Parts: sequence; C-alpha cells; structure tokens
Amino acid sequence: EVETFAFQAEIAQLMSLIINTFYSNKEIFLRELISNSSDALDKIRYESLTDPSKLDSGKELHINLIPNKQDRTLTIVDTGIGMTKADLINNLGTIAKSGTKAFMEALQAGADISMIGQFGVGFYSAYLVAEKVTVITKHNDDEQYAWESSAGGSFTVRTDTGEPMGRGTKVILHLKEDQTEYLEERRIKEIVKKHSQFIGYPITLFVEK
Ligand SMILES: N#CCC(=O)Nc1cccc(Cl)c1
Repeated sequence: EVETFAFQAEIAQLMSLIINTFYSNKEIFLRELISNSSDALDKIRYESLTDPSKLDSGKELHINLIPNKQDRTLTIVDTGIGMTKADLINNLGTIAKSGTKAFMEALQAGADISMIGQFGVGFYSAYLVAEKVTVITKHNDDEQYAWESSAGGSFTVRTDTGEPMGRGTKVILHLKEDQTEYLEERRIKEIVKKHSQFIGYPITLFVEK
C-alpha cells in the first residue's frame, strides 16, 4: 500500500531550482546530509540525557557512508532520532515552506546554492546529484517508513518491509549517470575532510568488494 502526495508548491519550486540551475559546486550535498544526520544524533542524545531507555533501540550514535557502484547508490545512514510518518509527510521534519521563502530571497540578494543549509532545507540539495532519493526512517514513537521522490511534484510514503533499522534515518541517493564520482573512495574522503572535519560523531566510509 503506497500513498502518493503532492509537494507544497513552494517545495516543488525549491526542488526544480536545485535541479535546473547551473551550479558546479555539487559536492555540498554531502556536507548538508551529514549535518542533518549530526542534528538528528544531537536530538536523540539530548533525549537520552533524562531518559536512558530512549537508546533501547540502539546505543551507538554514528554516521555510515555506503557507496554501491553496482546499484549506483550512495547511502548515508545515521542512528539519530529518526522521523515519524507525520514528520516525513511534513517535509521530512523541516519548516521547508518558510525556509524556502528565505533561501530564495537570499539567492536574488547575492547568496548561492551552497548556503542552503542555513535555511533548514539542506536535505533537498540531494537533488544536485540524485535522480531519485529514498529515505528509510525509524523513530522510537512510530513504525519504519520509506519516503521516496524523483521530484516532478510528488513523493510517496509506504510502510517499509525491508531490513529493520532499530532507530535512525537512511538516505539512499540514486545518483545521476554523470555523478558517479561520489561513489569513489578518494572523492568521498576529500569531501568529508573538506566540509565535515568537525562533526562530533564517527563517520565510517564503507569500502566495496
Ligand atoms: N531558494 C532557491 C533557489 C535556488 O537558487 N536554489 C538552489 C539552486 C541550486 C542549487 C541549490 Cl543547492 C539551491
């Protein structure tokens, strides 16, 4: 059973701007997703400070980067607080409507796409490099769900019957044909060292056979 939703007009406009604008500095997508993961890890850590049972779904707080050249996917896994179904539908837990409004004024007032994260909509920079994005998520207060969009104005949400996650979020980037450099180990290492050197959680770059 799959539910199909329309993006809010303002979010559809944000996504088409990211996809259509000529902008060479695409590598910032990874900084933005890692920062989102760090934010989600901060949230579950804070909750566990007064309620240790919040970590019964997993004590380890970490970020994994998993390239797969056969599937042409880059997966960013974190064990953060995760998202409920309501969070997923409500623009993946963001205030994307007002964030987009602010972001798009900044773009006409000088800024560039790389500054997207300051407006709370950094997730959508995934469409700089991905033709399709799948988000698998598990929050302590809900079931495991899969969100998916190839842009084009709609997304789907379904109950996820795949591998149970315990707690957290998995962003699966189905990369564009000309963006496979972000599956190469030395390119990912360079980007993490350049933009994410001070993230306070272990970032593990998986290797392939
Ligand atoms: N807001 C707004 C419009 C805008 O320029 N968005 C944009 C464009 C290219 C890349 C990114 Cl990451 C974002």
